[PDB]
Amino acid sequence: EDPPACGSIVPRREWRALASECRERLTRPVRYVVVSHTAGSHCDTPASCAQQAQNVQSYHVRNLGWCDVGYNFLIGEDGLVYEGRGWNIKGAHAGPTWNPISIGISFMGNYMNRVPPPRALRAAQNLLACGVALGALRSNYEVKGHRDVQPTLSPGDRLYEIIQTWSHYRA
Amino acid sequence: EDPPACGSIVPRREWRALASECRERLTRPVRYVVVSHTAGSHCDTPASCAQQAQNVQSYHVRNLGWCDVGYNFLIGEDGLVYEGRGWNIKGAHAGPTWNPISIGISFMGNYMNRVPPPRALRAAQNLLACGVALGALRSNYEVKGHRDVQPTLSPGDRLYEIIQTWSHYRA
Amino acid sequence: EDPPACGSIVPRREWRALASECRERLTRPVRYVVVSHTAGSHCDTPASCAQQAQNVQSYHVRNLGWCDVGYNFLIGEDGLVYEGRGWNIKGAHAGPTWNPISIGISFMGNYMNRVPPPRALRAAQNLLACGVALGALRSNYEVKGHRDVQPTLSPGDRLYEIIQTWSHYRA
Amino acid sequence: EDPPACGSIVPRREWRALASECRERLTRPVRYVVVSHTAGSHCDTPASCAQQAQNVQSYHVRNLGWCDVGYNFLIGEDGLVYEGRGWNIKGAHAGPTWNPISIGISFMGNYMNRVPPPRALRAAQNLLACGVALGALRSNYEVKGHRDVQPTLSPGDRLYEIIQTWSHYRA
Ligand SMILES: CC(=O)N[C@@H]1[C@@H](O)[C@H](O[C@@H]2O[C@H](CO)[C@@H](O)[C@H](O)[C@H]2NC(C)=O)[C@@H](CO)O[C@H]1O
Ligand SMILES: CC(=O)N[C@@H]1[C@@H](O)[C@H](O[C@@H]2O[C@H](CO)[C@@H](O)[C@H](O)[C@H]2NC(C)=O)[C@@H](CO)O[C@H]1O
Repeated sequence: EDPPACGSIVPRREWRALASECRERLTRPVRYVVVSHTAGSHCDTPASCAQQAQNVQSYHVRNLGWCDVGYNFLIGEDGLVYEGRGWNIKGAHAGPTWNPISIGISFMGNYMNRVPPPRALRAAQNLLACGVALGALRSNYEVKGHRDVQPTLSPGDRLYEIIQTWSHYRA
Repeated sequence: EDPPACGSIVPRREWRALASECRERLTRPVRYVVVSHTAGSHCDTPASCAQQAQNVQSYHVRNLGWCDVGYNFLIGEDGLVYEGRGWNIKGAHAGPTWNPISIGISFMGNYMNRVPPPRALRAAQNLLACGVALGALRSNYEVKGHRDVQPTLSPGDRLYEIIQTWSHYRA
Repeated sequence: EDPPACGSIVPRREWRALASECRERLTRPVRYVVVSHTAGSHCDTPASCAQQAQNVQSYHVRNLGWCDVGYNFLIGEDGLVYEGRGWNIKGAHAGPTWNPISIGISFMGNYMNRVPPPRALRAAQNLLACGVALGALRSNYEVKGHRDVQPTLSPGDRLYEIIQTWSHYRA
Repeated sequence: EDPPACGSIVPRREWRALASECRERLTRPVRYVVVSHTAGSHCDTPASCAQQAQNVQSYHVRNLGWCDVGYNFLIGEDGLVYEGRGWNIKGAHAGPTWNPISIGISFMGNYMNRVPPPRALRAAQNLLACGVALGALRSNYEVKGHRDVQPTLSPGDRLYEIIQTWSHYRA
C-alpha cells in the first residue's frame, strides 16, 4: 500500500535493503526526471535483481559513505521497479545543481552496446505515471538524460537513444 | 478521456500469443472480478512465464477449441501481468451466468498449498487498480473467488484465504 | 400444488425496471422482514407508482452505483406491490448483518407525519402472507422496523407505530 | 511553526460516554469523510450537547447493540466537536463499502429546513484541518454527503447544500 495506482514497486524490505539515514526532504512537486545507468552488472530475474540492487546500495553506503543508495528508483531488466530513496528523500544522482530538484531513476546495467528490454522501458514509464498520480511528479514533468545534466557517458548510447523517443524528453 | 495512471502489462506479441479469434465484447464497466488459478506449473523468470503463458493459451485453443485463452489476464510469480483477452472481450472462465459480467484474472500455478509471492499479489492489485483508472472496472468492483461462483477448488485454499482480506472481496 | 394464491405483484418487466446485475442469493426460508420507507414522494396510482418505482431504482443504481434497487419489494399507496429483488436475491437495505438474513419491504413515501392508506397496509400484510405460502419466509417470521437495526428515522414515525402493533413484530 | 496545533475536541470522559467496545482499526491516512446528521434534536450549550451525545450513543449501543456510538465525531451547534470513536477506530455510518475507508462526522440535529450556525461549520472544518495536520486524513481527502453513498435524506437538504460548497467535496 504505497497510495493508489502505483505500478508495482518492490519495497526496500523485500530487496533486503539496509536502513536509509537520509534526512533531506525533496520539494514536491518535482519537475525533472533524470535517467541514468549504474554501469554495473545487469540482471533478468527478480531473484538476481534483488541481489544486484543490494550491490548498488552497499557500494554507496559502506564504501562511498552516503546515507543510502543514491538513486530514487532502480529498474531491473526483470521488468520491475526497485525502491531506493523513493519520492520524498532527495537523491544523490546528478550533482548539486540537479539533485534537489529532480527525481533520479537508474537502469541496472551498462547500456552503451546493449539495449534494455521493453519490459524495463515499460516499467520506467509506468513508474512515472504513478508519480503524477501520487502528486510527486508534475503532470508536466520533464525527462532529461544524465549526459544532459553532467559530463558523463551514462545512461549509455543505446539507452540515451531511446529516451529521446520519450514524449516528455526536453532539450 | 479519464485514465489517471495504469500499470505495466506484458502484451500478447511479447509472450508470443496466437491470434485471438474472439469477437464478443464485455459491456463496460464491469462489476465483478473472479480470481482463480491455472492449477499448472509456476514460473519466476519473465522468460519462463512468457512460456507458461503460451501453454495455458494453447491448451485452451488447440485442445478445448476456445477462441482464445480463457482468462482476461494472467499473473506470473515474476511479478508481471500477462495479457490474455484483456479488458474488452468476454472470456470463458467461470460459467455462463458469470462470464458476461466479470473480468477473470488467474494466477499461474496451483496454490492449494503454496502462496503466491508478494510481487504477484501486488501485480494483480495494481491491475485491478488500473482497471478502475481506465474505466474498465467500476470503483465499486467486487472481487470474488472462482469457488464462490461454481463448485471448484480453483482459487487455491491458501490464495483464496489471501484474497479474502482484500478491500473489495464481497461475500 | 395447492396454488400459493398470493401473486398480485407488479413484475419488474411491467414497471420497466432496469436489468439487475445482482447475483448473490438469499437462503429460504428467510427469518426476518425489515420495513422501511423511501422518504421520497408517495404515489397513489398504478401509473404514478410505476414512475416512482423507477426513480428509487435509478437513485440506487445510477447515483450509488448499486447492482439494483436495494429493497426486495416496494409498496405503494396505489395498493399494489412492486417486485424489486424478489424473494431470492439478497437485498441491500439494513447492513452486513441483516441483509443476508431478511427481506426488505419498503413503503414508497415519507411517513414521519402521515399514515399509509389501508390498501397499502393490506398489500403489505398480504405480501408477507404470500411469503409464508411460497415458503420464502418462515411461517413464524419476525417483522422489524428499519430504525430497530440502523440509526435512521425509517419507516417513519406514524408507520413505525403501526408495525409495532403487528403480530410478527419483535422488539 | 507547524506542530499538531489541532482544534479542541471534547473528550469522551467529559461527556461521560459509555466504554467503547470497538476493536476494528482504520488505516491512516484516511481519504474520505462522510457528512451525516443525527436527524434528532439540536443543542446550543456544552451542557445540552453533552446530553445529546449520550442519547445518540446509548441508542447506538444498547438498542442496536453496537460497540460504541456509530460516528467518529459529533459536531454540536454549541460550536464544539464531540469525540465519537475518533481518528483510529472504524465507525459504522455508511455501509460496509465506505466505513473502512472513511471517517464519520455527524452534525447533531436535523437539517432539512435548518442551517447549522457559523460556529458548527467552523468546528467541523477545524476538525478536518486538524485531521490532515495529524496525518489522520490524507491531504487531498474527499468529502461526501451521507446521501451520496447510501439511500437517505441525511445530512439534510440544507447541510448538503453547504458541504457541496466545500473544497474536498467531490462527486
Ligand atoms: C571524456 C571523459 O573523460 N569521460 C568521462 C567518463 O569516462 C567517466 O566514466 C563514466 O562514469 C560513470 C559514472 O561514474 C560510469 O558509471 C560510467 O561507466 C563511465 N562511462 C563509461 C561508459 O565508461 C565519467 C564519470 O562519470 O566522466 C566522464 O567525464
Ligand atoms: C512439461 C510441462 O511442464 N507441462 C506443463 C503442464 O503440465 C501444465 O498443466 C496443464 O495446464 C493446463 C492449463 O493450466 C491444464 O488445464 C491442464 O490440465 C494441464 N495439463 C495436463 C493434462 O496435466 C501446463 C499449464 O498450462 O503448462 C505446461 O507447461
